[PDB]
Amino acid sequence: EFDAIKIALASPDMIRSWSFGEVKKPETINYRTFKPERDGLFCARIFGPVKDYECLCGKYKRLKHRGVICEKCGVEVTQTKVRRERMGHIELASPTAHIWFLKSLPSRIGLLLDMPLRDIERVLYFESYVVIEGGMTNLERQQILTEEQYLDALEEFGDEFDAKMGAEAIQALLKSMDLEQECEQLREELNETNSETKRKKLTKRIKLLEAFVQSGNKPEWMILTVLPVLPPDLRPLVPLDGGRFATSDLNDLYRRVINRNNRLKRLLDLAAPDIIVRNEKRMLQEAVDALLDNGRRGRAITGSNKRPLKSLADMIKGKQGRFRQNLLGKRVDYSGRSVITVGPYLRLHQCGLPKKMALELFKPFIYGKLELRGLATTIKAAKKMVEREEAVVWDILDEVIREHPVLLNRAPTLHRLGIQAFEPVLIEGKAIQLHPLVCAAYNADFDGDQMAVHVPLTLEAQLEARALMMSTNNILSPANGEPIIVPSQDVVLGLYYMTRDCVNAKGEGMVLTGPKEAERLYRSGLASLHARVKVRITEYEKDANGELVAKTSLKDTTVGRAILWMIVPKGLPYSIVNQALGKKAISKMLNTCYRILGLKPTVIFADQIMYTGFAYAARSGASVGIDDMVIPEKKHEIISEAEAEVAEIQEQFQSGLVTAGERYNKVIDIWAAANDRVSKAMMDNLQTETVINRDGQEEKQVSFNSIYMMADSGARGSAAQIRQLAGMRGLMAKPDGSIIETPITANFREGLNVLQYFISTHGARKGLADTALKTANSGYLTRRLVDVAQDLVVTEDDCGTHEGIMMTPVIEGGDVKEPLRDRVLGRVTAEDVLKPGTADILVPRNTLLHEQWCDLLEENSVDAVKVRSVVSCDTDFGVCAHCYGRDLARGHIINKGEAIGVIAAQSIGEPGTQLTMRSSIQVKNKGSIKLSNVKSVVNSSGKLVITSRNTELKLIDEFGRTKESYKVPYGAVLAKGDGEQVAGGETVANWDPHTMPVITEVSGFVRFTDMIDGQTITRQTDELTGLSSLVVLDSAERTAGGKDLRPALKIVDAQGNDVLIPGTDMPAQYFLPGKAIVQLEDGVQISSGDTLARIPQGGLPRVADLFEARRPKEPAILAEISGIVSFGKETKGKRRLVITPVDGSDPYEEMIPKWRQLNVFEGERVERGDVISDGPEAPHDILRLRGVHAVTRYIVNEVQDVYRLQGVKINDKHIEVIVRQMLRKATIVNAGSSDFLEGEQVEYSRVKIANRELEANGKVGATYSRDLLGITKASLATESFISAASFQETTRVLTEAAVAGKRDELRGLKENVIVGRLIPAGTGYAYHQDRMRRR
Amino acid sequence: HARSTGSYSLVTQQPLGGKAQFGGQRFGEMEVWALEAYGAAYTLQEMLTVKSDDVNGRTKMYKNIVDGNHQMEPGMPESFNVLLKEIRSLGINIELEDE
RNA sequence: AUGUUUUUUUUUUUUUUUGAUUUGGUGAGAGG
DNA sequence: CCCTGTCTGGCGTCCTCTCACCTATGA
DNA sequence: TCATATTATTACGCCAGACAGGG
Ligand SMILES: [Zn+2]
Ligand SMILES: [Zn+2]
Repeated sequence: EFDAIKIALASPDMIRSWSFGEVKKPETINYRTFKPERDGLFCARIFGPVKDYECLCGKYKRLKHRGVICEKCGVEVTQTKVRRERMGHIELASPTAHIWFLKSLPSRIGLLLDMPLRDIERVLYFESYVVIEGGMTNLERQQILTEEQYLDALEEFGDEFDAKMGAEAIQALLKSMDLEQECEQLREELNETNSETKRKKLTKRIKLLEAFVQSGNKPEWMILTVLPVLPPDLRPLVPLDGGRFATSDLNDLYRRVINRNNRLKRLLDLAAPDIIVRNEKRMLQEAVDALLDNGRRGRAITGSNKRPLKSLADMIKGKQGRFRQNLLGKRVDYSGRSVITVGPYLRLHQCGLPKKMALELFKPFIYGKLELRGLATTIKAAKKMVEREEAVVWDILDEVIREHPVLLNRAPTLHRLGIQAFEPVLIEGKAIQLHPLVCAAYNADFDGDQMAVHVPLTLEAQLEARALMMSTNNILSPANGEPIIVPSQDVVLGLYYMTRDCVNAKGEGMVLTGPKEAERLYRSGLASLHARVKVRITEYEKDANGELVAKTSLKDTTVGRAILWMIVPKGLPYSIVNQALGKKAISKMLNTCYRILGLKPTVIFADQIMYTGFAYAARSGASVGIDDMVIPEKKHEIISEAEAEVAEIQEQFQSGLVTAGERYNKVIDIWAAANDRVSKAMMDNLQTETVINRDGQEEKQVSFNSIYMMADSGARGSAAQIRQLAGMRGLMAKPDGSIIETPITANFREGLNVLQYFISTHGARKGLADTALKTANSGYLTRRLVDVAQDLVVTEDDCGTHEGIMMTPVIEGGDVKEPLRDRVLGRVTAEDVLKPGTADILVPRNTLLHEQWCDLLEENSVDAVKVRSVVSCDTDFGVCAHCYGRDLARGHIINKGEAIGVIAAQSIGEPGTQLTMRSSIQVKNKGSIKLSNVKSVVNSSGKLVITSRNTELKLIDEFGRTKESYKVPYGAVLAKGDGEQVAGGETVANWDPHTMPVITEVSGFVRFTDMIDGQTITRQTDELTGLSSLVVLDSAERTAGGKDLRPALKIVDAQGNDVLIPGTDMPAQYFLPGKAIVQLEDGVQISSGDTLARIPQGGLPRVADLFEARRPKEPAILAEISGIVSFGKETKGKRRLVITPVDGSDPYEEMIPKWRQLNVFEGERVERGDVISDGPEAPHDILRLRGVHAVTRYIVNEVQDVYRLQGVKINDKHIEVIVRQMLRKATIVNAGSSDFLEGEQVEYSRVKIANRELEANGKVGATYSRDLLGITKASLATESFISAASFQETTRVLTEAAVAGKRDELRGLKENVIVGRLIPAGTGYAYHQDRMRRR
Repeated sequence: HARSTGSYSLVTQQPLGGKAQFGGQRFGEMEVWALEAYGAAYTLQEMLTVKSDDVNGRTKMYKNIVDGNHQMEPGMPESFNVLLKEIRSLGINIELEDE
C-alpha cells in the first residue's frame, strides 16, 4: 500500500493546500442551544456538517443531492467523520517563528543564522532590532541594534538603511541566506583552520546547511505565517453529566490566538502607534508559541486553576502522548480480566475460564453458530437469546471453545513467558483457574492477583497461539537453558517426603516383584512410604541408535522411589529417582527428560510429577507446629560467653587500653562468631535430631522435622530463615549503613522485646523502600533496552566469517567460578577447535556445541574455544543464524526470523528486580605455575622479582586447562618461578603495596643525580630509630628556583662509568617521583629486588552505568600510542605527559590531572591498551584502544559479575547483542574516494556497504572508526525517526528530522507497530521477504 | 469483567477503560514487546488494528466472524491518523509515500 | 300456464425503511 | 586558548479499582 | 447575557550539554 513515511517542513502553500477554509472568529459555539458558530472555530462551510448527510440548518433530509450548499446554510454535505480529517488555517496577522526551531537545543535557527539564542529571543520579543542589508553604512548583517543604537543610526543613516525586528526581520534574514554560498565558505573555513573547537563548531553548522539544500526545505518555512488548526473531532467538545461543556485545552489556545489576531488586524487597520502594535505582535508571538509547545517559554499559561493547559506538543510527547499511550499500547476488545485461583486438576495446556466471561468474550462466535444451526433468523434474535441465556447456548459455547486458545496475561509482563496461550475449560465460578507450574513463569502467586484474557480472533492468530505461544511450547526460559515449568513448592515437598527413607518402618527389607505391588503395599496398609526394600525395576536404556533396550534388575531402594518410578517415562535411568529429590534434583530430572526424550514425554511427565506431588503431599500431612522449631540447648551458654567477652572488652574500654574503632570491630567480630556458633548448634539439632533404633542399638539419620523438610527440600525456606526462627537473628543494621553493636539475641519462637523489634523494623523498612523504588529503575531499564534493540532480526544463515570472541572460563582469583561448559554451550565455533594433544581436528569449524559436544570438550579438557559472537557478525541490518547460536527454549539453531533483540533486552532487564540497588597471594589448590606478561630478573637471594607491572600469574593444572589467575604488581617477591610445581596452600607471592619498589636490573654503585639537600630533597632524621633517610620532595613544595630539578638514581660500576641496560646502550637511571623517601643512601652497592625509595600512597545502577556507558569520576588513563614517555610543564591546570614512539610519529601528548598516583616512570616504554594510572576504565577507551572484542568482553564480564553476585543465570548472547546495538555508529577518519565528510559520524552498515560496493570496483575504500554510544543516545541516534520518537524526547527528534527532511524506510519492529502492519520479525518475515522481493 | 464489543471514546477509536464503563483491557507496551518476542506477528496485528482501533477493519471483522470466516481485513489504525493530524497541525509536513 | 312484479347507495388507501442506542482532563487513595 | 564552575533541560514502572470536583465578570 | 482576555512560592537527583571566565 505504501512504503516510507516522509517528514519535511510545511510551506504556506502546503498549509493552504491542507486547508478547507480560514478560521476567523474565535467564538466556539452558541452555548445556549446546540448550534456552533458561523463562521468561528467550529464552522460549517470551512469544515463539514455535524450530522451525516444533512445540512445542519435545513435542506437535504434523504439520500439524493449530497453536496449542494445553499446560502442560508453555508454548510458542506458529507459523513460524520469527515470533520476529523479536515483541518483549518489561521491567517496570522504578524509573522511568528516556530518554537521547535528556535528552542530545540540546539536551535535550528540558532546555528543557521550564526546568532546566539539570547540575541535571537531579544529581537523576537520586540526587545531588539536586527539589520538586514543596510547598504553603505558601518554595520554588519548579523549584528543587532538597540533603541539607542537605532535612534542614533536613524538620524545618521536616514536613507538607504534597513533595521527591522521580530519574526519578520528574522524571516528576511533566513529568506535572504544563500545556502549554497555558505556551504563553500564553511567548507573552505573548515579546511583553512586548525582550531579544534572551531572545527567542531564549523562541522555542525555546515552539516545542517548542506542537509537543507539536499531536501526541499526552505529557510523561510521556519517562521509560521499560515498557522494550521487541528480538526475539531480531534479537539472534541463534549459535555459531562450536567449542563455545561467541559472544553479542551486546545480550544483555549486556538481561541486566544484568534482573539489576538483579530485585535492585531484591527490595530493595523486603525494605524495605532509603534509601541501598541509591538505589544500586540509580541502577544501574538507568545500566543502562537504557547499553542505549539506550551511552557517552553517562561511560565506556562493556565486556565483552571493554576495547572497549565495542555498543548499540541504535549499531545505528542511524554508518557501520555500518542506514541506511548495510543499507538504502542492500545485498549482492546474481546478481552477480560479477573482474579486467579489454582485448579490443580488441569493439564498444562489448558486453563479454567468462567462461563460468564466465556459467554461475554465469545459473543460473535456464538452468534455465528446460532445463525448456522437455524434456531434463529436475524441477529437481534441471537442477541436476545444470549441476553436471556437459554438452555441451548451453553452447548453452542462448548462447541465454540473446544480448540480455540486464549492468551492469558499477568499485568506486569516482563518477559515473553508472561503471555501464554491456553485452551479454556469452563468454570462454574468467577475466577480464572490457572495451572500451578505455569505460575512460576508468570511470577503469579495467589494472594489477590489478576490476569487478563485475550481472544485470538482470526485464524492465523489461533494458529500462532497454538504453535508459538501455547503453554506446552514454553518449557524453557529464553534467558538461558533452564526449565521454567520447574515444580515450585507443594509438589517438591510431596516428592521429598515420598522419596526418602527411615531406618525402620513397616516392611523394612522385604522384597518386591515390581513397582505395582509397591504401590499396592503402600495403599493396603502393609508397608510405609519410606521403607528400604529391594525391588525389581525394569529401566529402559536407549543405548542403540534410537532403540530402547530393556534392562531389569533389583535395586536396593525404597517404596516411594518405586512408586515414583511408575511415572518416569521409559528412557530415563532409575538413578534419577534413587536419591532424595529436593528441588535442584527434580529440576535436573525434568531437564534430562527434555534432553533425552524430547517434548511430549516431558509435558506429560511434568503433569504426572505435579499430580503425584500434590497427592502425596496431601497424604503426608506435613504441618508446621510450635515444637518444630527446636531451640538449641547450647544457645544460652553461647550468649553468656559472648556477654562475658563484651564485658572484658568494655572493662578494657574503661581503662583505656584499646581504641574505640578496635572495640567496635571486636564486638562485631565476637557477635558474628557467636551467631555462626548458634546457627551450627541449631543446624545440628535440626538436621540430625531424629535418632531411632531398628532392631537393637540406636542409629541416627536426617530428620523428618517439618521445618527441616521445608528447608532441605528447597520448597520454601533457606538456611537464613530457619536460622532466624530458631537461632539468634543476627546483628541488624541501623539506616546509617553501619551495623549495631548489640544484636537481636532473641529469635521468633522466643519473644522479641520492644527495642529488638524496633531495630528489626529499621532493617525491614529499608528493604520495602528499596523494592518499591527499585521497580521503577528496573522497568525503565527494560524500556531503554527494548528500544535500543527494536530492529535486530535474524535475517541470514551464515555471514561467512572467521572471527569471533575467545570464550575462556572466568576466574576472579578464587576457585574457577563459571566453567567453560556454561559459556560455550550452544554457540557455534569460529575456527575448528584443536584437541589439546597436538593439531587434531576435534570439532569442525561450524558445529553447534550442544551437550554431547560439550561433554567431549570436557573429557579432553579443552583450554578455551574461539566461538562466534553477535558483535562480530558481518550481516548488514541483522544477525546471521550462526553468529547468534542456539535458540534457547528450542534445542536447535535460531530460525530465520525470530526477533532476538527483544528477547535479549527482556532477558537482561527482567532480573532487574532481584538485583540490589543500595597483602599478598595465597594459593588454594595444588598445581603448576605459569606466568604471562612477564619480564623478570633474579635477585641476589633467588626470588624471581618482576620488572613488569601487568604480570598475570596463572596456576595451570596437570591437564592443560587454566585453573587460577592473579595479578602481580611491579616488583614483588615471588617465592616460586616459571613452570614450577607447588604444594596446596604454599605462599608464592609477596610484596609491599605501601612502598613502591624502585628495584633495578643490574648491580653497581649508587649516585645521587640531581639530588641536592635544601631544594630537591630534605633532611628528616628519624625520631624513634635514628637511621635517617633523605626524604625526596615533590615538585609543588619546593620553590621556583629549584623546581626544574628532577631527583634520580643512576647505577654505575666500581670506577664510576654508567653500567648499561643489558640489550641497549642506555644507562639505567630511575627518576624519583614526588613523596618518595630514599631507602638506600649514597655509596651502598645494590642488586636486583632491592628498593631505591619508599613511596607511600554496585548492583542495578552498575548495570545502568555499563549499558548507558557513563564515565566514572576518576577514570584510568591510558596511552593512545606506544613508545617512550616523559613529563612536561609544571602545574598549569594539569601536568603534561609526552609520548614519543620508537618508529611512529611523535606529537601525541596528554595533560594528566596531577591528583593521581601514577604507575609509569620516565624510562618506561608504553603501549596501546597499557595503563598509566589505576581505577575504573571507561568503555570508549577500551574501544578506541584495544579492540571491539575487548569492549564486548569488558561489558559481558562486568555485568555477569552483577548478575552472578545476585545469583541470576543469563546467557551471554543477550549482553553481546545489546553491546552490538551500543557500538553500531561509527566516525570517519579518512573519507577516501566516497561521498562522506572528514569527521562525519555515519552508521556502520551504511559505510561498510558503501566501501564494499566501491572496493569491488577499482577504487580503494573508506577507513572508518567505531564509536560506542550509550543506549539512550544510540536509540535516539537512529536512521528511523519514529523509532527515535516513540522513545524519549520527541521535540528534539522531530525538529531534527523535519529540518533534515528525513525519510523512514520502515524496516523495523516499532515502525510497524506504530503504523499498524505485520512485524518484520516473526510470522511476518515471510510477508516482508515477499514485499522486499516484489519491488 | 469481559468485553466483546460495546462503546469507545470520542477522540480515539479505541475502547473505553474501566468496569463501570463497559470497556476492554489495555494491551500495553510490554505485552507488545512480549508478542514481538515470539513470532506473533498476526496476533499482534489483530491486537492493535482490528480488535482495537481500525473502524473499517472491526466492522468487517464482526461481519466476517458472524458469517463464519475468521479473516481480518486490517487497514490502518485511526489513532495513527490522529497522530498525523496532530503532527501536521504544527509546521510539520508528514506524509505517506509511493505505492 | 306465467314471471325484469317492490327497487333506494346498506358507498373504492397502505404503512414506508433509513440510518443508533449515546460519557473528556486534574488531583488523592488501594490491590498486585 | 584549554580546563572549568555553572546553569539549563531532561529523564525517572507497568496493569487495575474506588471516590469527589470542575472561570469570573454584569450593566 | 455576551463578549473581555491573564497575577500574590520555595523542600529531587543525576546527568549530559552548552557557556562565560581565566592562567
Ligand atoms: Zn443546506
Ligand atoms: Zn555473522
